[PDB]
Amino acid sequence: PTRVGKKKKKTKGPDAASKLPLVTPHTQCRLKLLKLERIKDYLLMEEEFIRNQEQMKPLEEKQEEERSKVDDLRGTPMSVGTLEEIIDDNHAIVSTSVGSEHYVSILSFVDKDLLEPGCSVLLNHKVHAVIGVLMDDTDPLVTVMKVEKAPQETYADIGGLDNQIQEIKESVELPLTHPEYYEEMGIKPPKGVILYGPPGTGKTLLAKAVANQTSATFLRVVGSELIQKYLGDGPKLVRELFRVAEEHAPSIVFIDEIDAIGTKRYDSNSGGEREIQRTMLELLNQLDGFDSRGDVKVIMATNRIETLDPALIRPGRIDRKIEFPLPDEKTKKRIFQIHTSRMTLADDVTLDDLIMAKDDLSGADIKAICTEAGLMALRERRMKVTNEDFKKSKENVLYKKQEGTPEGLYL
Amino acid sequence: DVLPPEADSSIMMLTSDQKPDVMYADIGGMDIQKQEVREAVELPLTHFELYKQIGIDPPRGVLMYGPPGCGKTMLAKAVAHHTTAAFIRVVGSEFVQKYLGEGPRMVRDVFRLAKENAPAIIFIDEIDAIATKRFDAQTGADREVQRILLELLNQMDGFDQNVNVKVIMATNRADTLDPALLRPGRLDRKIEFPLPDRRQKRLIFSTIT
Amino acid sequence: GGRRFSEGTSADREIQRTLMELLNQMDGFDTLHRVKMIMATNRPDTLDPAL
Amino acid sequence: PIRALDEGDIALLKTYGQSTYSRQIKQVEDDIQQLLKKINELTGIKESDTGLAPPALWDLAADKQTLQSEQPLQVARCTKIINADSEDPKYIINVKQFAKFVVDLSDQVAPTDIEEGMRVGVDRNKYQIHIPLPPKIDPTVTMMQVEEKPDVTYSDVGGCKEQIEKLREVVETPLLHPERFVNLGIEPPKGVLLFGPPGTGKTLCARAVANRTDACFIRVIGSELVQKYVGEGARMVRELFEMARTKKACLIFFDEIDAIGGARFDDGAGGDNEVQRTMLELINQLDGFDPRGNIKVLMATNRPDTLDPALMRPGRLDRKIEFSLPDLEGRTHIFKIHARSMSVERDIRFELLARLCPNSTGAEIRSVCTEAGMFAIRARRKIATEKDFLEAVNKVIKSYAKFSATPRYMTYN
Amino acid sequence: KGVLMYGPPGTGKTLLARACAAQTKATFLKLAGPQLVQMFIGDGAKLVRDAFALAKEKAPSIIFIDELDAIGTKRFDSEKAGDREVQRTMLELLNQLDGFQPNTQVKVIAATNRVDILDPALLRSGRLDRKIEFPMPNEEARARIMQIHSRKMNVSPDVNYEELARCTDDFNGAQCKAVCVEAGMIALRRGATELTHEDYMEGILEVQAKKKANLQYYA
Amino acid sequence: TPNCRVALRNDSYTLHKILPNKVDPLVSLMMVEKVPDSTYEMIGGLDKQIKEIKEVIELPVKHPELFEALGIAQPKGVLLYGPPGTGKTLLARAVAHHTDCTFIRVSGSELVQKFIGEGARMVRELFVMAREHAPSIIFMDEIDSIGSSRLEGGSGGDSEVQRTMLELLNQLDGFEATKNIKVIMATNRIDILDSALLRPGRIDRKIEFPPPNEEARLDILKIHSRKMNLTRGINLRKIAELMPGASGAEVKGVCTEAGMYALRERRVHVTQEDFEMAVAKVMQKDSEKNMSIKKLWK
Ligand SMILES: Nc1ncnc2c1ncn2[C@@H]1O[C@H](COP(=O)(O)OP(=O)(O)OP(=O)(O)O)[C@@H](O)[C@H]1O
Ligand SMILES: Nc1ncnc2c1ncn2[C@@H]1O[C@H](COP(=O)(O)OP(=O)(O)OP(=O)(O)O)[C@@H](O)[C@H]1O
Ligand SMILES: Nc1ncnc2c1ncn2[C@@H]1O[C@H](COP(=O)(O)OP(=O)(O)OP(=O)(O)O)[C@@H](O)[C@H]1O
Ligand SMILES: Nc1ncnc2c1ncn2[C@@H]1O[C@H](COP(=O)(O)OP(=O)(O)OP(=O)(O)O)[C@@H](O)[C@H]1O
Ligand SMILES: Nc1ncnc2c1ncn2[C@@H]1O[C@H](COP(=O)(O)OP(=O)(O)O)[C@@H](O)[C@H]1O
Ligand SMILES: [Mg+2]
Ligand SMILES: [Mg+2]
Ligand SMILES: [Mg+2]
Ligand SMILES: [Mg+2]
Ligand SMILES: [Mg+2]
Repeated sequence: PTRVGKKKKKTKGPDAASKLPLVTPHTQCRLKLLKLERIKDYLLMEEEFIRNQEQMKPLEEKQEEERSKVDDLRGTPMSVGTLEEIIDDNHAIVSTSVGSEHYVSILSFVDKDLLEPGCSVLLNHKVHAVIGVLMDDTDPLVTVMKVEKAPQETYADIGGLDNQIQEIKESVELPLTHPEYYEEMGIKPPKGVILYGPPGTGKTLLAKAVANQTSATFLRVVGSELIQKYLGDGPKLVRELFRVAEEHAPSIVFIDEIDAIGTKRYDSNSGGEREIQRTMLELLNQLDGFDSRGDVKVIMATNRIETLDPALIRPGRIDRKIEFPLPDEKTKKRIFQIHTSRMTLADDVTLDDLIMAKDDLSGADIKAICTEAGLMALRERRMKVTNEDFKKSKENVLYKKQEGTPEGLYL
Repeated sequence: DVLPPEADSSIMMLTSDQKPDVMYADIGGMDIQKQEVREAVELPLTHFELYKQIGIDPPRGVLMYGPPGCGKTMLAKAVAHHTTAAFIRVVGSEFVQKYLGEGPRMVRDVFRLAKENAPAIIFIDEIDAIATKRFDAQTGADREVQRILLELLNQMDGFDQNVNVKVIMATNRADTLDPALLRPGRLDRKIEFPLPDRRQKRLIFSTIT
Repeated sequence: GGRRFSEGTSADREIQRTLMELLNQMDGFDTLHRVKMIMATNRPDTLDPAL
Repeated sequence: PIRALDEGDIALLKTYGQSTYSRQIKQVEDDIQQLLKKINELTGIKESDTGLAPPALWDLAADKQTLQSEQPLQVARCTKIINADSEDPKYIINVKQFAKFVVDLSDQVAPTDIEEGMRVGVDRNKYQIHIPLPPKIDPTVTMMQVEEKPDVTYSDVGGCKEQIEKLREVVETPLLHPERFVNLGIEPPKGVLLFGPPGTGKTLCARAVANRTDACFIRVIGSELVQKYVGEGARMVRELFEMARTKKACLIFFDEIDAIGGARFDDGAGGDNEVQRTMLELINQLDGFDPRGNIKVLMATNRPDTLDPALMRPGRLDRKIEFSLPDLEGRTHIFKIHARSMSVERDIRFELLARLCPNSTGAEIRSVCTEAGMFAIRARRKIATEKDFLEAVNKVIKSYAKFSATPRYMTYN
Repeated sequence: KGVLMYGPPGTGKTLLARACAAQTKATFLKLAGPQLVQMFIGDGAKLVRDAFALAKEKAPSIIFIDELDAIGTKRFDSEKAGDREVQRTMLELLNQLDGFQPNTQVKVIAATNRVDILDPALLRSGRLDRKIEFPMPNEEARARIMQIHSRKMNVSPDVNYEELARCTDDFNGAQCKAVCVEAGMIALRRGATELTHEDYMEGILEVQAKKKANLQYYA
Repeated sequence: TPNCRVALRNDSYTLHKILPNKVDPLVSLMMVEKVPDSTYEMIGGLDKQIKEIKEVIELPVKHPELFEALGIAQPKGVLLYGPPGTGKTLLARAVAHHTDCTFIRVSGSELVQKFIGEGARMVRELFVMAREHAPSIIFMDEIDSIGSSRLEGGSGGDSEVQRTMLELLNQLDGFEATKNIKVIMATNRIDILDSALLRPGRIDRKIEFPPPNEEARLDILKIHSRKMNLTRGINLRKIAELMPGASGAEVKGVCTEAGMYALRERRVHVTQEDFEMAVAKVMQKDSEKNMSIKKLWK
């Protein structure tokens, strides 16, 4: 036919967080007292309406006799089996966990249209008969990596990176919201994105802000997560990872710290090195190998980039390489402005004192300065924060990086 | 019912035929040194009340060093006779092996077997093998060499771990090894061995003949 | 199994962890009833000076 | 001399500054997050409904027939038969997991069709043969017989006029003209390896011959050969090289055979042992006794240096087709492939673009064609200009290939 | 009763054993290396011993084993099974081979490509003992083999195989066969009816996958 | 709970009871049951170092609403460094005696064991077990092991040391930020641990331990000579001036060896002469011989 199987009958489950991200006074004002009490009004009413929903149900028929005997027809300890072959005379063959294979029948109310050798089924003990078929069959290691919560704030949280914010939006958000531009030129959007640069720059923030403002689902992978010891358990989890992402929504996958997943693919003398190297060679195959990909985007991030496998850096797999350099004397002002949002700031301070005088330090340095200067106010019994806090804080944070590089040869 | 346990996997416990094979007066004329080792091991094991009479906290470890053949291991064998301890002797060579991670776990396998047991003596035979950091290893398989010391320090003077564990080591020239080992509180005793001198050639010729 | 060189790769005290304990514990020092050992080999590169 | 905490001074802090709305705004946020929870367990609508048919058809079965198919129906098992003896059953039967029994035939069997090595339905109590079975087919080779056309024509593999010419000789020409090889007295090669830089077009030539094959074609997932159990991966090799002999002239495509074995060593006494057993089983069903006949093997790799010389021998892999970079005439043909289906200015030239990509692959050329349209969406256009492509070359290549030679260039003009 | 072949892996180890199965009628029994490895416990020693008891039932039967280094490895200690059934399949081979006296008629042939995997002290006396190494073809043995496989084609009679051995060096027997196959198809490109010395020279460069341009140094 | 054990009846496979104490066969080493350890006041002369640890550990646990009103994030990273024998491990045990909280002891070398992948993932299983005891303090012993440096590939450096290190680099700074869990790391060799966990998103407090002053060597000497019984006519300040830059931990070695001189005399009385002989015994030198090395390098 034209529309065979109507594409797996499957919906998508997106997140349930971000109930109301509008707390925009951002201070102790009565608006935020008024706004949150409105949220209290709707959720209490949603509680009381569903409380009335399970209350005022005088309908009892309980199966109209059909499913009730069926729930007694099946055994109460329902077991789990595995199909091997299909003998379609309502008497098929199965396989247990040990491999005990049984010429079982099909005790009914199961359509013989979604059962394939490999699909796990539901069995009995007294007669081992097929009662149902087990669905979704996910190994509970990939369901841990399914994010349900939008962790932090939106793009207005980070302190000015707008040239590279517009880059990642071209490949993730804009093709999903408005794919009318691309059909006018027939150009598929890019798939793979590398985030690379010095540490403490904003790599982990840029993934969390995308996972906040999105519509598809989200998957996180922490580095050495797909590494096991059973010599085939490594590459098998990678297949189920992209299988779940393909079966669900047109979603994106974030795999972080891929410097522990690739280094130039050399051959050597250790035997545990190869099951490392083999799992990382079939990720190459699932990504841009045989026929198709689907609508799955991959975002990858390291600190060092030159120690990677050149088979992963090539286009077709990753089409964007994004540098995150250390900041300037201009967008650094936006870093100090945002991290001093909700703190009592005395009018003696100048933000441009510490910016212009010293020209070396990351964005994660600036958050440590704002927290340390706040600790100095309680250290000398204060609420407001003056310049003398930042004089001691800019010292105490920066004394963790060594003295220098060479003497006055150059001039 | 609970059976009597065994803790029986990696047994080096020289106990009850055969630990001794030697008496205490067999060694010829190490009289400064027979008196010194006895103060740190044999004396606090029996007359523990003398240290509590002053508040001394008797010393933990002893480092012996000298030329190869001045009667070092014989002194360790002589303690094993006239003690009532669980003597454990370990060569310092079977944990510098391959299979990354097995080395530092064999250090844990000794002390978990020791601290579960009686007042015991842990005699590491030679650490004129790995005993010295003295550089940051920017190589491979040398930080595995370096980290066995780090595991040795963590279960020597890490937490309290106090009750009745004693460590004896024996080497050649001791200037090579780590200064982190040589702080007191970890390696309180330093004993040097001369070869003989005169009056000690007489004592060994007397006792052997 | 293979060859035995000096102290580089696995051409190490794997003999001498056993070997110095044999002449301690098999016979002689730790012994039973004047059993006699007869050493016989044609390779060795590394040996004990105390042997 | 710095200490500033004492329990009385704690009570200074949390009363100074907004004593009115501090807890008044806080516990509203606290109990609503409690109320986020208390809605969720009050819903409880998980509903993992599966197995059930539409409840309008099984009504006839689950009236009495389901109860009629509990006690008279059997939970019989399937087994295998070793042999038989004369004048009697004397049937010797194994399970390969359970024990080996010696049992009797039942009444419902014909004693002729109890041939050796046959799967048979066996009772649970007295273990009598009841129903013989059709033979077992391997379940995972059926999963990897492709049965599907990927749509790549040979007109998309431009820049490779001679590498296709070598590959046309081995695969396509004996399957359509098996005459001129015999009528001159030669034999075609049966194994072709593909090697070279990544992104050069290895997968394209394999994807395009799956289009125009008119034959059995088998993709093989490489890491299915590596298993958890000992000897299991070697058994998967055998079932692949048996069914290929059944039908005539089936194609087998391996891919990234670097993973399934590259070198045979043993110095630390161990390592990739089980991988070697699967890899050496592949060798003995490739050459040895019982030559295979009409089975063609294609392999492709990115790292051809680290492969076993047991596979480098001709007779197993006979033709070494390598892929290189297209010089200029290749690339000018590649730009006309990847940019014909996009809204461009109808007057631009492509030979100027093929200059500025000196050491580039077919993947890098397509990335320039996709990026140039992305600059048109940065502005508000619907057709690509010449400077759209010129900025795209600097974005793809010059942003990563050189940074010292472009500003400080004055050694070369 | 023990003959072992070894050498570089292109010399004709399997090619020699097929001819001995061809001309002799003495109940040839082929056996591969990784066939003895099975999944469940103790199945390989069943498969080792039953075939040897089968080959004892026939008097003249002789046994060939290919890739003995697939199991003939330096045995190492472990704690998670793994190899701790292979030695039970290995020692069963060692116990059976010393199980019978070396008389008639169950001579055993083995062949590996690398010697340094095998257990040398485990053979050593009355086990697999006779060393039959297969060196690379010297000069005329290359020119002989290239004449053997070129028996079935239209060769124009101005081709000296000694002139081919001048330029062909460090090849095994199979690469000498590969020159003979590729030269037939180069003449098929231009539709030539017979071969020439130039046709082999291009077939030589195709084996190690070379090609030539105008290199503008050479006038 | 998902991934939770239950009691299952063998009668009809009916559920019986939720079983707590989830699968974890390797918390024998972690969360030490008993703490009859040392006290808080016998540290003796590190008061600048001690009060900073109150600011990062006690203050966020006892009073979290201060950081709410002040409007900053709360710190969670502590690094302790210095020469050996300068009170690095007492301060772990002094906090653990008074924490009123869960204390998880991890030495820095058992994250290796022997098989790849399982030598890493228990670190991920370590910190997720700290979510059970929702306030917690986890301590590191001697990170001159894993946590050193991302070296090159090849058959050099080590991958698996880095494979474990990246998980430590990420369970406290990944997609999910943890709360009410604080880490303390203590080691020497400051410049050779890696510059990705030294960034101030990870470790907020770096605290030195210099060798003590002459006023500070006196106070250390008073703590360990407390139960020691001195006669009269004895000056500890003169003995404290006999240590030109002692470690502080070797003040005990003076205190033990001086009392040892009375033990061999069958005496309990300890004079000032017993200490002055014990100063020359404990304090030694490298004794660089032959002088040619010195004068090649004048
Ligand atoms: N541009 C920025 N604007 C605002 N905050 C920033 C910025 N860059 C970094 N930060 C601060 O840095 C922290 C995030 O760390 P970041 O995302 O840089 O980790 P990372 O890049 O993954 O580091 P590593 O590579 O070492 O893992 C946040 O707490 C945030 O406050
Ligand atoms: N000669 C070519 N002509 C046209 N397009 C090409 C050519 N070579 C590569 N491409 C384009 O590059 C993309 C990636 O190529 P492909 O992945 O097939 O290279 P590969 O050599 O198979 O990579 P790998 O070696 O990693 O398997 C293809 O989708 C194709 O569109
Ligand atoms: N001396 C020879 N005479 C004729 N043909 C040969 C000779 N040596 C090799 N060949 C050809 O080369 C091929 C290789 O021989 P064979 O199949 O025995 O491989 P092999 O050397 O046993 O490989 P391995 O040792 O790796 O199993 C044979 O098919 C044969 O046609
Ligand atoms: N200021 C001090 N006051 C009292 N005792 C101290 C002091 N400093 C060190 N010590 C003594 O040092 C020993 C503890 O060692 P410490 O806590 O310094 O570990 P460390 O030596 O820093 O660790 P490492 O050996 O790895 O350097 C204890 O015996 C303790 O009594
Ligand atoms: N002072 C001594 N008195 C008695 N026997 C000694 C003395 N010194 C050495 N020996 C003998 O010499 C041998 C030296 O053994 P050992 O102590 O292992 O050497 P090392 O001193 O290198 O450890 C001992 O077996 C011992 O019998
Ligand atoms: Mg990061
Ligand atoms: Mg000795
Ligand atoms: Mg490819
Ligand atoms: Mg062969
Ligand atoms: Mg310490």
